[PDB]
Amino acid sequence: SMSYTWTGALITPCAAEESKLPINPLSNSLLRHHNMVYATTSRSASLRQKKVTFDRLQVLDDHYRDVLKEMKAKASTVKAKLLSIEEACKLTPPHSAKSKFGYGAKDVRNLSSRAVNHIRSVWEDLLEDTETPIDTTIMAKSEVFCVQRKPARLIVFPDLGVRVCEKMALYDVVSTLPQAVMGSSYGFQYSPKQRVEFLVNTWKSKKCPMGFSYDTRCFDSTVTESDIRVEESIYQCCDLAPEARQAIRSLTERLYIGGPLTNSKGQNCGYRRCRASGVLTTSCGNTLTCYLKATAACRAAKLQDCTMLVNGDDLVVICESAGTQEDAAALRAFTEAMTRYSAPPGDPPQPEYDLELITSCSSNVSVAHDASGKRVYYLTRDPTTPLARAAWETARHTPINSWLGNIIMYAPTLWARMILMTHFFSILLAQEQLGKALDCQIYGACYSIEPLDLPQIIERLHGLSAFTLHSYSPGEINRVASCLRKLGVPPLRTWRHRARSVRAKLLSQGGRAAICGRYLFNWAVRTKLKLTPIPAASQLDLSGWFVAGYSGGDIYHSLSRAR
Ligand SMILES: C[C@@H]1COc2c1ccc1c2c(-c2ccc[nH]c2=O)c(C(=O)NS(C)(=O)=O)n1Cc1cc(F)ccc1F
Repeated sequence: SMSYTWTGALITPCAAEESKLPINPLSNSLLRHHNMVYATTSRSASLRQKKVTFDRLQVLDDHYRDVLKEMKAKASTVKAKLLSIEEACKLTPPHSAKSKFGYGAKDVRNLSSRAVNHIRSVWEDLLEDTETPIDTTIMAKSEVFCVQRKPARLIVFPDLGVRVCEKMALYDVVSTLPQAVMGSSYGFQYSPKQRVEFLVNTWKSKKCPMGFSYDTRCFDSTVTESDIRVEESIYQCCDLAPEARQAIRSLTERLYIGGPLTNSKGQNCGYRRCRASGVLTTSCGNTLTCYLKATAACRAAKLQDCTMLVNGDDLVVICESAGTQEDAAALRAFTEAMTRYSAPPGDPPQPEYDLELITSCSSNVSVAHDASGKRVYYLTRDPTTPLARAAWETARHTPINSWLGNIIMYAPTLWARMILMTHFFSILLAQEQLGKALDCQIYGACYSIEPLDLPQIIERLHGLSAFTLHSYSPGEINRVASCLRKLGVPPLRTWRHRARSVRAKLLSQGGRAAICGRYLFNWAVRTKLKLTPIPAASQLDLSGWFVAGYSGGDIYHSLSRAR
């Protein structure tokens, strides 16, 4: 069937749309080539509609059915809990899209009678009605990139009331089931250092390793009605409260398999018969679907000792080499099996015989050295998008601060330390906002974090070595330097000068700022201060940080205040 059908009504914005990086003194201090930085808008939505609209041909076989039964037997061990209305309201982000039913995210979080009554009515409607398609809003996503222009991504989501109900029925399932089914292959259970460790250990565990990333073109559009029902069949293996079982059955048929599309103006926009990007099960379902197809495809291809690492549609495979000609043919057989499963490739996959040449979750393993000169593996990425987005966020107040999430997730990198930390600490110190909590995203879930708490967060996610790395690989240094020239970012010597300046001001303030000066900026001085384990690090409650993926699932993971 067709992934989408369209009526001709346009994908519309609900406010004015900015596409150009503003000319601002603070953002200009970071990046001078402002014309290279753009934000996607609804103006390019029709180009995306063309790309994501196609017919799906899916043919399942014995390997697919065998893997499914193996996944279902593991899913059978799960006991999932129904969330109370209050527990589900607390998982809602403070700036989540308001309901069209007279209330917003703040009313949900405060447990307002109007919010609570509506949610209860939405819940009882899911229990009673197993068929009526649930309305969704289709919007063009506003995302920042560097030129060489990508058309806007399309986001599809139901009303706030429905989103709270999804949490009640499925939050516990989507948080616990993926690891029970996929074990060590489920990427979202790993902190950055655990992911690098898993990748390095799997690579080294093979006699002669061969690895590859597999890029599925428009993954969400390739997801069929059968895939979505297969996904529910795995959910159905859980021990469930009867209402959770009914809500999952009703959500599958009324929302997950497809439904009508409405624009911001309230016009009938079209019909969806594929994955919605903005529902609770997108990350979980995409991971299960990708793992299922890839595991079955590996058996059909005759790839030897396949270890998958899956995060939604992002897939990496590390196996035992059978020889170069054999590996090349087995990879072509893997692609042919994935294509039959309705997962054709975007960029054709290529076998890799070096771990550092593989990009997975837009990241590659690199090596640096700690204070002792000992080799440390860490994950890095091309810094182009992080720097373009950090520049956008310096010029405009955004609900999500990708710069903060990038400092957290990429703390050991030369670019997060020298540029990102330097730039934002300079600005926040000058604005007396170092201790002001900001929202950022980790594996799609939102968190409220004070930049002054960064040293202890970093120590837990990466180890103390994140504050001591030096002698970065020449390939890594060159990619960073070339990106800076391309974007018109000041050279690293300027960043070292700015870091020495902010470090001195941070030390002068004492308290948490002096801790930031000591740990975050020790790289900027010859006279190194002593770096010991931070007392706050061991006390940090990082439960829920590296459990599951929640991209598009409208999940807020910071603590709720009492009432
Ligand atoms: C160890 C390295 C370092 O950082 C990561 C590592 C590994 C995986 C990571 C992140 C972050 C991440 C980066 C920065 C801020 N915050 C984050 O969470 C995400 C993420 O953004 N995931 S998501 C798509 O939003 O669910 N993923 C998963 C992911 C990333 C993709 F590029 C594509 C698909 C996919 F699954």
